[PDB]
Amino acid sequence: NAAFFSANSIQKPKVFPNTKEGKEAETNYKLGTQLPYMMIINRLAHYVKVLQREQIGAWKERQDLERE
Amino acid sequence: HNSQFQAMESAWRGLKLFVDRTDFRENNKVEILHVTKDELLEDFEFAPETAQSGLYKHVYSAGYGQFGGEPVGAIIGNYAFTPSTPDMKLLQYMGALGAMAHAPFISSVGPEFFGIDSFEELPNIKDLKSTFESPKYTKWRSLRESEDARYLGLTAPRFLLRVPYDPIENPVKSFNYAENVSASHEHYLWGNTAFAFATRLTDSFAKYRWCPNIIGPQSGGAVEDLPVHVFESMGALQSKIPTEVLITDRKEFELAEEGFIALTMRKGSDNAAFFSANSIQKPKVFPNTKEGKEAETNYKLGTQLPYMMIINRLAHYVKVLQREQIGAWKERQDLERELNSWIKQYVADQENPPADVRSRRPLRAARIEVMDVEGNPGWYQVSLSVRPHFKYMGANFELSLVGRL
Amino acid sequence: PTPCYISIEGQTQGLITAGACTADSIGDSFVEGHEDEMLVQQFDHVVTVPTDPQSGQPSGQRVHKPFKFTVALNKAVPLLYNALSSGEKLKTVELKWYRTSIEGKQENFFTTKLENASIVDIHCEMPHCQDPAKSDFTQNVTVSLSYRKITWDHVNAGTSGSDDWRKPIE
Amino acid sequence: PTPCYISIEGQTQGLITAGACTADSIGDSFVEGHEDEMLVQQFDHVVTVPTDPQSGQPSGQRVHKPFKFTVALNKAVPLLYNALSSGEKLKTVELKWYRTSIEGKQENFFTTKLENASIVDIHCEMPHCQDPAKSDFTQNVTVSLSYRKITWDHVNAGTSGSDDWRKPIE
Amino acid sequence: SKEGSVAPKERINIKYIPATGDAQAEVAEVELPLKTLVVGDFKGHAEQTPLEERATVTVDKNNFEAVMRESELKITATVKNKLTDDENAELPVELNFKSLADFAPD
Repeated sequence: NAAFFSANSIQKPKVFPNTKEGKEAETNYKLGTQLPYMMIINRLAHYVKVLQREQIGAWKERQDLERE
Repeated sequence: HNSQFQAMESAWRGLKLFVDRTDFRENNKVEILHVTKDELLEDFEFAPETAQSGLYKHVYSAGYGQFGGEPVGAIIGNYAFTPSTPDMKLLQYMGALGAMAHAPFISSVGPEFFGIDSFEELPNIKDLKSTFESPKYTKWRSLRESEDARYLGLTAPRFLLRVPYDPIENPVKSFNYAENVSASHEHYLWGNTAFAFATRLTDSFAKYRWCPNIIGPQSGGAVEDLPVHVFESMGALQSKIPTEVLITDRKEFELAEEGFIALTMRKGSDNAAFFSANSIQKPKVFPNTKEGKEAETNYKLGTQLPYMMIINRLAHYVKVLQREQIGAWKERQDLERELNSWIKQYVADQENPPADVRSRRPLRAARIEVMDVEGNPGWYQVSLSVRPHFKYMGANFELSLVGRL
Repeated sequence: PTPCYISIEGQTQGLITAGACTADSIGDSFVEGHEDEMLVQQFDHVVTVPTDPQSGQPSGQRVHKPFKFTVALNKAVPLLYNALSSGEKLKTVELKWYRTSIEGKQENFFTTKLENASIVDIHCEMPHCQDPAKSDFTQNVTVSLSYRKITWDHVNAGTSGSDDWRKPIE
Repeated sequence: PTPCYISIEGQTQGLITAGACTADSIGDSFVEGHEDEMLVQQFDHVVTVPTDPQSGQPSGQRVHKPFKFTVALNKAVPLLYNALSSGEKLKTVELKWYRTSIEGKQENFFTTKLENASIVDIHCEMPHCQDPAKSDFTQNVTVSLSYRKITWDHVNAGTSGSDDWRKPIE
Repeated sequence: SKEGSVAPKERINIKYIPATGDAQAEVAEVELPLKTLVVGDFKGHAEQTPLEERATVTVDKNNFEAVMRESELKITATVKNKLTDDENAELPVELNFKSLADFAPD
């Protein structure tokens, strides 16, 4: 048997300055690099590309776009 | 055992007894100021007013009188007070400093204050009330009557710091040191009890986040873990008393009426106790009217000093809390509400709450009456009128037999 | 009467009512500032003491009959059906009784906090849709709470009662 | 009917209702002169005697079913939830029935005092906030009282009844 | 520092660029610690600087060994010589204290 322990991509967590938003966005940018989390939003780029491809030509609204 | 070494060892190892006991994780800090006692009166002679002194800078303005700075709870005086003019002029200038920064100055009187010149003859005094009504103490009995003397407590005899070393009990590394302590009890490292009384100001704050709890042998006025030194007496095996005299109960009550925070020692062990933390202010006798018999009991509560420390905190919180608000959009009705909804988390208006509700909420009732200032509108003379709970002191227990019942 | 507010915190489910007054929970009837607190409509709570006849003395310790607070269907209701069906204790429940003061502002005059408090039962109902007398109602989810320790607390007068099974009075 | 007034004095908690009609307890509905007395809305009290069938004689001593008086949430309610949950007896409870006399002044025509009286149960409820039929109500805290000795006393006609477990009639 | 994207079109063009974030800086009413000022003679002389310029040092259990070292408590005194057969002999010492164990006779 074998095991993986961390699927981190090659991207480096960029050090952001020590502000309130900088200490926040550093933890926000850290979640991008790790790559199990890309694969739960790559699927949210493959489903949503397909799902909003069928809709072209419909009778929709902005309020209907928010709801679908 | 040298006068330069031991006086600079007790003044510094006694600080370690104040650092080791107080829990700094439970929101406590302590500032350390190097003065000398002769320099400090000169520094009050330095400025024309106490509000421009150099000690006023470190007590008031660097602490309490500062945006965001932590305010000063109490001033430990590591001093030995005489009743002379260079020590009643200092306390007159420390009562006025303590009434500006809302922090009582705790220090101690010396052996020569009582006029004995050697301390272990204190229980031999058969009438201590008549000693204080001597013309040597005219600058003492006028200090006591003063209004700003409320912020001045003067503490206990003294207390022991270091057990003398022994090659069996407390050895030293690669040496056998038997510290031959002679019949002179000045060779023991006797500390200053302003350290030990402020231990109970802070160990009461580390538990309940207030400080009225300083006068109990089982309720927070018990100086525990004193050093003891079991030596051989004339035949028997006794212990050196960790305070230099055994204060009786009548001697301590006579010190309590005359404005002293005495430390009776639990005879035969390593414990001690405070019983009454009365400041040096005298309860002024008011005439026998309806209001005079009332206000005498009202003015008596000011002098006692656990009750100052539950309103000194109501001068340190409220100074900080109404400093952030400057520049807001408020009203008089909004000023009444931001204070009434604030202090009623400290008020438990209840006849018998549990023992934790009494000390987390040390007040009992609080009245706030916000008024205006005409001429320049928007200046608010509010009158916060707090009221404390009442502790346990004295009874009578008049025994008899009935025979049938 | 003015509605109260309850903030429930579970053992394992964290803050249960975190978000039970957003726009996703109850539509447009949510309140800003009370984002972590449900909106409690009705209330009911009994605390009995068994006393013997032909005397007045309490013949036994108190018996806590449950809380009964009513909220609408929202986000926290599926979370409260796991505290129920698995017996999960809730670390705290802080009811807050509001009232309209003299100056014109809402204030809690009375809070009944609560220590470890399982849910006894939850009575989800909906009134009859044909009936026009009950047209203004939406739903009724009456969540009960047995509880270890309860602390009443009147805020504007500072009094505070307390009961605890853990620490009865000596 | 006119509301009554109750002054409760506990064993250890002193005068419980001392301040239960200030401006901090119940807002602007407090009454001057009744600063130590709650404002009692509803009342209910049964005193049974077990009688045998096929006769008329009382087959046993009286059985006091409890007081049920209703006050709003105020200062004394957290104090009454420690007389309840710890079984503390109350030294006295002096209900005072008011009525409007001929000259136009309130007067107590009837007082039912009470000796050592524990609290059996307290039923705190609040009506439904959606419901417009119960909009005038605020809260309902129905405090019960079992009791050792009760003394009815009509004031304007001087009659006085009394019951006591301590001293039954010889 | 450029996300790889596609040519824009009537089809939809999903790209991933992480956002700045919303903090909404949280309130925290910190309380006042009971600060005491221990005043008194802590060294073996009288310092020539006036009082309004010297500083107060904060001591807790972790930094008490560093406050004692930087004070430079240098106690220089003349004590009695009991190392020989002379009663009327004196012997000055020179002391440098940096830790609490420097009070010990070792």
